[PDB]
Amino acid sequence: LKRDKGLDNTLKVLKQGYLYTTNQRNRLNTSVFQTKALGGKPFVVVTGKEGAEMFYNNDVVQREGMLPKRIVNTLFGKGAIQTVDGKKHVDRKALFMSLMTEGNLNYVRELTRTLWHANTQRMESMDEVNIYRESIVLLTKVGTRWAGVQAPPEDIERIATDMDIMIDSFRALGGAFKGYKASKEARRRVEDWLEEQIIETRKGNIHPPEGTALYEFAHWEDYLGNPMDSRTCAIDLMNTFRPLIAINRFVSFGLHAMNENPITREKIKSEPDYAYKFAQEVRRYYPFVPFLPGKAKVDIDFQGVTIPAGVGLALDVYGTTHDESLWDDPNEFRPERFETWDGSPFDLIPQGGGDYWTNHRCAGEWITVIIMEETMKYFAEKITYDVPEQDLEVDLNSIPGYVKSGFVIKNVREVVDRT
Ligand code: HEM
Ligand SMILES: CC/C=C/C/C=C/C/C=C/C/C=C/C/C=C/CCCC(=O)O
Repeated sequence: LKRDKGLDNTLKVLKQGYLYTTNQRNRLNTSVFQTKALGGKPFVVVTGKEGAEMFYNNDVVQREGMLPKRIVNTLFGKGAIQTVDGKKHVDRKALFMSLMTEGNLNYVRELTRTLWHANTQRMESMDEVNIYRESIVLLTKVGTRWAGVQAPPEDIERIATDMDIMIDSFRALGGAFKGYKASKEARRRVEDWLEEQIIETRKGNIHPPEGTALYEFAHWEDYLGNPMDSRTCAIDLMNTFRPLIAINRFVSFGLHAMNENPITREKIKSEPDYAYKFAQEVRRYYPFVPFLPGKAKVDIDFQGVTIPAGVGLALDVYGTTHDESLWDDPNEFRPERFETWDGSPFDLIPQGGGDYWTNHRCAGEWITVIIMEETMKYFAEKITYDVPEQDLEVDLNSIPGYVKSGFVIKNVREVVDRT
């Protein structure tokens, strides 16, 4: 088992970012390697379809307790679905999956569409529009409503900012950092607000619609016959829409892709099924999740080495989505590649891999793709706009992935045939 040197390589991982793991595989000439991080903890980095298949074998890999605690404290919440494994996890995961009906998915589609259409005037009136910011505010509107949570309009900008702080809080991979305290306080504010809504729902003082997250989470009973305690219930209720709001990252990246590859715009407009392919390709190509932590429960034989019991595991998300053998030209943006993708659970893993129901794989992938379809269709078809000189760099050596400027547009004008 080959190794990246030192006693602790955390600073080096942060310096190389999304390119760390691939830099190490190239220079060490291997598909699998160990490194130490987060204070001398050994992690074996696995990649590709075989890496993802093993990482999602529950007989042999633990996820519980493996997330850095500071990231639990800011991004997910204590006792969240991401923190639990086994029967308890499967049971609670089914509640999340139960929201993803045909009707509820068709509703998030309609909400996204209506709100972009309703936002056109505002964007015309602005001197410039930072798409990262504008989209995070619009998606807070979409997400709170889809989840059955009432958010007064005066509070939407605050809530969006709080979510943004939480979403960004994996940047130090669990280390201390300047905004850590502010990040916890943002989370507290959002948990308190949601707990109040769960309490008032259970008390019968408010009446969210049946099939909404707030309704279904407030009333659900676990497999032993118990509802969640109200704080846990608020924490997991946030997990139904904070990551929806995080789609703003992908909205910024999608406008970037359309600007860099103007042929895509035309095809999103003219071509059936293309908005779907474009959305998939934003998720594959652009950086968001670098890797995911786990632990070997037992010795594991893998690609010619033995991973000892008790050692950490890191599934390389960026590496897999950018694997030369899986995608032919992994560093080119080419939506047509999805004409031949066979739907594997183990290659297109930007929001995880494996099985939705028994693994920690994202419950929100359909929603992500639907929002990205409708949002890219809007920007491609419904408005024209200019793109000013600005800093469009996406620095692959810096976690998290952002367009430096946020992606700014100007001179927004609705497309209307008035003849
Ligand atoms: C915006 C981009 C999104 C990204 C990058 C993202 C990424 C991910 C990742 C990496 C995981 C963990 C996979 C694992 O641990 O094996 C995950 C889990 C999760 N995602 Fe997402 N996701 C996004 C959007 C959404 C949306 C829109 C929702 C809900 C509407 C959602 C709900 C969740 C839930 C509930 C889990 C936990 C499932 C579990 O622990 O079993 N995600 N997501
Ligand atoms: C080379 C490695 C050492 C690995 C160390 C382990 C680091 C843990 C990294 C966890 C990063 C998880 C980021 C996931 C972000 C989910 C999308 C955001 C949506 C949401 O708000 O939940």
